[PDB]
Amino acid sequence: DTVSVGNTLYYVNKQEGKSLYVKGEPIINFYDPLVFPSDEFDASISQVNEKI
Amino acid sequence: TFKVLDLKNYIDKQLLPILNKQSCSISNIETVIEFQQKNNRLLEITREFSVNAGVTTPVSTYMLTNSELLSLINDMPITNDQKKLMSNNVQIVRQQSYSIMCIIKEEVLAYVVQLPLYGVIDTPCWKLHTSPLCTTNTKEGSNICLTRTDRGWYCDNAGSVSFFPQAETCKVQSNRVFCDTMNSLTLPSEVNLCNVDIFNPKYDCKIMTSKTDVSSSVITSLGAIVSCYGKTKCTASNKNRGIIKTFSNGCDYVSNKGVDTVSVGNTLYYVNKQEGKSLYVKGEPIINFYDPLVFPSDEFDASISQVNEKI
Amino acid sequence: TFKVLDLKNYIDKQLLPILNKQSCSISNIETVIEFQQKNNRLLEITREFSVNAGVTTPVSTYMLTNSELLSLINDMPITNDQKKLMSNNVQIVRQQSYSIMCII
Amino acid sequence: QVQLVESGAEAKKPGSSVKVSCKISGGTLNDYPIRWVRQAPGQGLEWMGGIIPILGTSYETQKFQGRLTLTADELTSTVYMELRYLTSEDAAVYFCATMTSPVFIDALDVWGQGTRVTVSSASTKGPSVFPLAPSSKGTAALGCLVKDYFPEPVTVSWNSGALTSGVHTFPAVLQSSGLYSLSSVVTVPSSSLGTQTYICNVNHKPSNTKVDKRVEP
Amino acid sequence: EIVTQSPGTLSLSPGERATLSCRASQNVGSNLLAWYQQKPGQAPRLLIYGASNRATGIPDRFSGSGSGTDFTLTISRLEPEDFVVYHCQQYGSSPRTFGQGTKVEIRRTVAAPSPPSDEQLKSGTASVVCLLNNFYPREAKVQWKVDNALQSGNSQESVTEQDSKDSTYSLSSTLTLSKADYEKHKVYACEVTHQGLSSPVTKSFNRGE
Amino acid sequence: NITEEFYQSTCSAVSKGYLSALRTGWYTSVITIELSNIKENKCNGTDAKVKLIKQELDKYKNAVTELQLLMQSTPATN
Amino acid sequence: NITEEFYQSTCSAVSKGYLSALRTGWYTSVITIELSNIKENKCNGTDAKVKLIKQELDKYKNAVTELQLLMQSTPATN
Repeated sequence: DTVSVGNTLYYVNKQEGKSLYVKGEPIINFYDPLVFPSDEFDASISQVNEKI
Repeated sequence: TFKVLDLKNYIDKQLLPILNKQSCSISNIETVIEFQQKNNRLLEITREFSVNAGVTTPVSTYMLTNSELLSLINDMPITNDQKKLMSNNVQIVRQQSYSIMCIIKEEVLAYVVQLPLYGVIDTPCWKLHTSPLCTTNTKEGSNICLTRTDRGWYCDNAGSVSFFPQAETCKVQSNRVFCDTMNSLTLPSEVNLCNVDIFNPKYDCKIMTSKTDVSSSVITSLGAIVSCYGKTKCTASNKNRGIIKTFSNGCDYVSNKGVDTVSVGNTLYYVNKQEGKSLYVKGEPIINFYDPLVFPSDEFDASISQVNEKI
Repeated sequence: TFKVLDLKNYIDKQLLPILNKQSCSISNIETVIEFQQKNNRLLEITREFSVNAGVTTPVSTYMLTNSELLSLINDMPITNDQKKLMSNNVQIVRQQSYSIMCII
Repeated sequence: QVQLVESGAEAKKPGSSVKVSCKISGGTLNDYPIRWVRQAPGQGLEWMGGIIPILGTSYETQKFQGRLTLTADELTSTVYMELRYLTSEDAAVYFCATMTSPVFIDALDVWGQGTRVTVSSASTKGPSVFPLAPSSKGTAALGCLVKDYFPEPVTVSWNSGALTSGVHTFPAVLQSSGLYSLSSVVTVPSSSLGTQTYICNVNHKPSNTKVDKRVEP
Repeated sequence: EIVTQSPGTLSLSPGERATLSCRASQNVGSNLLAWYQQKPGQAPRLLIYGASNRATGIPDRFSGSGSGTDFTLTISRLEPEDFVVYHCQQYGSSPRTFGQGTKVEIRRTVAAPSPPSDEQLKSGTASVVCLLNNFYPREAKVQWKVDNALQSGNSQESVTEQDSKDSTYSLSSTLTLSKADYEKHKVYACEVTHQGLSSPVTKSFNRGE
Repeated sequence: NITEEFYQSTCSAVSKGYLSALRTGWYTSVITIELSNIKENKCNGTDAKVKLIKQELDKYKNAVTELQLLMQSTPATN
Repeated sequence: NITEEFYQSTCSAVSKGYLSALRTGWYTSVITIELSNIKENKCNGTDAKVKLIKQELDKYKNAVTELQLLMQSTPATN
């Protein structure tokens, strides 16, 4: 009924329905930080790959 | 739970005992006016929910009068400190409240009023104002500029700092700041280090970079920040003396004592006349330290370390 | 400075001369309606400031009627060109105005 | 401290109207809706109705709709109830009650002193007094019979005594004739039967009047 | 909605534990059951609200329990001031209904018990009294005897309250008969049962003083 | 009370001396209006007072039915 | 009805099961109020009912003239 992140408390919606967790490795793990473009405000997967 | 209006009692008891032997003509213009007065609150509540799809904010006086709201505050399971705070700032309490329409059945019309709970009270808060910091060259496009992007409200909370970037969602009553934590970011206390030393390594201060040198002003609590660049005419004026200072190119500050008006170009600003003490802290503009040739000049959401890394 | 409503005069002169010898029952449904009409503007102003924390924008007609605003424009220390412009565009003037509650 | 002060005791003839008052001290009428409850002597409590002045509303139970009227007066901080079409089953003690917190809902916290209402069949009417006679013979108890009450249980003292010497608060139960009647017993060692005079007080009905009776075998 | 209490009268020594029951015709909504204490001739005092929560200032010797249909008020050890009447009220539905009440009385050792008039006969009707005194077990005076015959409907009983420092006292029984029946007979005998005694006392009522 | 410091190096200012009141939770209360279920507007009355009462009762009925029609759409903000 | 799937790889979630109602066009209707052209407020009446009628008629006249003064500015949103 409640999620707290730091000093912020959120009430979750109580709507009825079914939820599904789809497991997978975070894609941020695949990126080398040394050559990672870290100020791409309006970018895309291909554009980031091109810059790398 | 509150029963704020009993139309069932007023219609069945008074009114509706009219002996409708083809007549029904039992009436007094007083009870016609009285019924209009009682029925009007229901009509206004229905009007408001019709135009707001059943959810309204702030809670209007038709939805909850001052006496009902104060009584509600008095009986809420909160500290006497919180009761005193909400009672003294009822208008802010209304602004931070929702009215959700639930149900109309069994001769009952019910809506929930969702009131705020101020769990953090009387902790110190401070406001950060930022203005662009360019080089002072007269030519256009021949300047490198930097700006702190962490402007907003900061408040101590549970050993951290709750940071509210959109300061327009925070309401100030004299020395008190009312803020919603749902519009906040939780930061370590070392975020205040960006005010004593922007180059400290314990916290990565947030900045943005640009090559557009444009003149503007920021009105602070007790003064005004003036960013004058190019050939813009920036002046500080007094209501009884006229222009009393002409700003040079760069970033400058003037307190509200003795100054009632700051003009930047064709824009005229009135400074706040709040009482308080101001302090000018001298230092060399950090933009002087950066070589323009290798200066990253389109860093929209960057930091001191990130800019240093790119250099 | 404008005095837009005199509730002191209407309550002390008309109304309140009811000879309260246990009765106070001096009344006419006309003055009941008239008092409601006069008091309603105060109620609406109080309503608006209650939901806006004492600062409102645009300035509503309860805060300043068209005749009062036009009279205010006429006596402002501005050019006749500016008076003509504000009078012809009263709705825009309202939209670019604030009403701040000072003192009672 | 919120408290309720009620009006004095009332005696009314059948078919008339009785109006009982309740004044609140230490609190506002708008802060304290007033509930009206009653109990007949010997019987349990009976919920009559209630008034919520802040809503300007009132309600009564089904047994009292059409006969019970609840009204409020804010300037005198008072609440009035009025019961009409009286019957022998409407003579009782009437209470106004309230509560100090919204958690009680209808658990009544503060109560009035109560008001006794006597549905009569007559008016101020005096009693009759009659002594006893030697019955049979350790100790010996003798009494002074009284009859035909009406103006409420009464007290009167003349030539009476100090503490102890027995207790005299006898029941004063009613009859089928609409007229109460009580007894009394004074007990003493039988020897003093031969030398001591027994002058017993007797209750008289209005309030300020008396009967005395000497018992001689 | 009906809420009946049990038992009618509770006889317990001081310092003992008292258990009073209050049952309901149907389930009480939200367990909204209250207990009041009422002293003789004054307003009731609220003891329990919500069927388990005791009010402000009430000693912790009073407690409430129960749910649905059945509720209970317990006094852990009775004080002398606790021998008064107790009412249960339900307020989970409309109308709010009370109970008949329960009397708690001091229990003690069994008892210690210690003709017609002229003027009245001259005045017409007559009333013969069968009186008693300091006695505990609540049964005083039973039957009359008019010339060795029992009667019903012409006698009235009226008892007192328990004493302060002896917890006793007794009942008055008045037999009412018109002048046509007082002078028609010459004996007014009486039989009492269980007075904490041996035989009915003072049953001689010869017509005359 | 309120004090302010201007940092010339970073072109920024900090105003200190304020006190906090942070909304950390929500308290929900139920506000009710008791309504009357009326169906018989039958009245063979031409009196103007009667017409005014009829108009105000129709307004009440329209408000109640409009709220019910709103209720056939569950509340949600977006 | 409504189902939701969370993708851990991209830190995103999709809530499916909703039905559309998209505003694709505009329909314009003309709403009219018939007004009365009145000029003679002449009345040598001191009756309070007369004064109330005069006040409400002045309100009507002021509303009409204010709407006309609004009309001398053609509609435009910006």
